[PDB]
Amino acid sequence: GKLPPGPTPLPVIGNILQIGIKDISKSLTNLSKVYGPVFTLYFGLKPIVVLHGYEAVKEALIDLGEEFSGRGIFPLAERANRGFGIVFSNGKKWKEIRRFSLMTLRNFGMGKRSIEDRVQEEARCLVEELRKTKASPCDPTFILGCAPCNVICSIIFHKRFDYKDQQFLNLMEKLNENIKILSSPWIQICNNFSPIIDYFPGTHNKLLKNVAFMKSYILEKVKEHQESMDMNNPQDFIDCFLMKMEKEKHNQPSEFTIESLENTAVDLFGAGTETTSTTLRYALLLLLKHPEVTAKVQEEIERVIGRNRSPCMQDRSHMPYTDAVVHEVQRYIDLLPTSLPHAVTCDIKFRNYLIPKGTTILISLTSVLHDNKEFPNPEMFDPHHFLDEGGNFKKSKYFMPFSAGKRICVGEALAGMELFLFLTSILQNFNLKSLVDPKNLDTTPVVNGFASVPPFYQLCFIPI
Ligand code: HEM
Ligand SMILES: CCOC(=O)NC(=O)c1ccsc1NC(=O)c1nc2cnccc2s1
Repeated sequence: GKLPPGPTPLPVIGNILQIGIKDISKSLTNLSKVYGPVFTLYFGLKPIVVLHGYEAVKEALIDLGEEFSGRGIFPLAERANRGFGIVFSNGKKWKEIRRFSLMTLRNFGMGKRSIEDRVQEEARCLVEELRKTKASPCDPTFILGCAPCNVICSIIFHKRFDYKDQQFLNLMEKLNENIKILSSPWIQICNNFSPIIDYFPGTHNKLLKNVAFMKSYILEKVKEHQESMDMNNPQDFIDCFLMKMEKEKHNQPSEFTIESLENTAVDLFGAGTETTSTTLRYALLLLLKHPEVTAKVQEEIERVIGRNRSPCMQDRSHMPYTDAVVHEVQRYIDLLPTSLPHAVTCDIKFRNYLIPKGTTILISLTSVLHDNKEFPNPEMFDPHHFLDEGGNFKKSKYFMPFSAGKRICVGEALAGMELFLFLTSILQNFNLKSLVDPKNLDTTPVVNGFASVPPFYQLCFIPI
């Protein structure tokens, strides 16, 4: 090797990296091999305490659940006055709003129409829309995004929309824009480790504008609801919230305000749309990649549900294989590898450490969902991670895709309904045909700053 002469070396070419959440999570696991299950990362003078492995996560989020139930401060969210909902609130405000929302989402105050009724209706509309693709190759991203968005619409203001309604398209457009901004990959430039969009000029303003747009649209619905508010006839989240505001009068200052109603409603759209959509889209990809799994799901659907009626949640206890498949989708894909960041609510002694009030806590959900003792070969998609040796469904304490403790996803039950009812309804009515031969079908996730996101794929929905 004797290359021609030339100038003194220039900067490095083609080695600037877009860091996704799955790469962050891999580094966290690597660091746990050096420092153990509880360690601190410093970003300048800001410490972040990482919890890695089931025993650390359980001891903190569950055994000390109150102390680890804080959210912390996010500056851009504070500019949008977002701390007045569920996701970003803390202390007394969070406790009452999350409790109120939980019970509303378990059919208290929501009228006769159950949450399951609303999901079932959306499931039938979802199947109709898949029919309209006429078995031609289809990128399912849009249709699978509409259905969970429509479920939240029906819960919050008792309205679902045709997938071509402009009002509905406008709302999803802003939600998709915000999700794209907020979940962009990371990058290190000089002594800075930052989201990429922090460099992109219009991003922070577009996020604030879209959030203002969404709150303003919800406010328009709230005013309509105020015209007929009826303590004896609430029928959606807005009605329930307004009834609570009525009962909390004279007890000022209430946590329940129009400002709190708008941020809670925005929270539910942002937390409940793209998580479910992305899990569904990933589910269909895994079902294309694993045709023998799909055949057994469809066999189980035929013998428990048949083809004459819609799936319902009572069917799931009789469909252990399908239940294992849905669980395994969520465990395998590891949708939110580091959940959402917590903070401790007070000074707390934790093992040999003293964690001051307000310290950021980062939870490795990957380290639990992919525990190689609880789930041997955890890198592999295998419904038998949730079946015992007799083929019965096997619940795991390591099933934490909604996190754990006091901040566990408030939509856990609703998301489980949407996953089970939508996937069984699709597979009750359609065979899935991949253009690619399954053996050559790529399932490697794409880089994303917050979530595990599946690659692009198309498929045919072939009616039965
Ligand atoms: C496959 C679907 C879903 C997954 C995997 C999921 C997962 C999660 C996770 C990991 C968190 C963070 C928990 C923590 O901070 O430790 C969370 C929070 C949250 N989720 Fe979900 N979620 C899903 C769907 C939904 C749906 C349908 C709703 C509708 C209500 C929802 C509402 C929320 C809310 C409001 C929070 C904030 C809770 C709080 O800060 O107290 N999610 N979710
Ligand atoms: C977690 C980091 O968030 C941030 O750093 N957000 C911001 O900086 C920000 C600024 C304006 S709006 C907004 N975030 C949201 O509205 C979210 N809603 C939900 C609902 N479920 C899950 C996640 C979100 S983030």
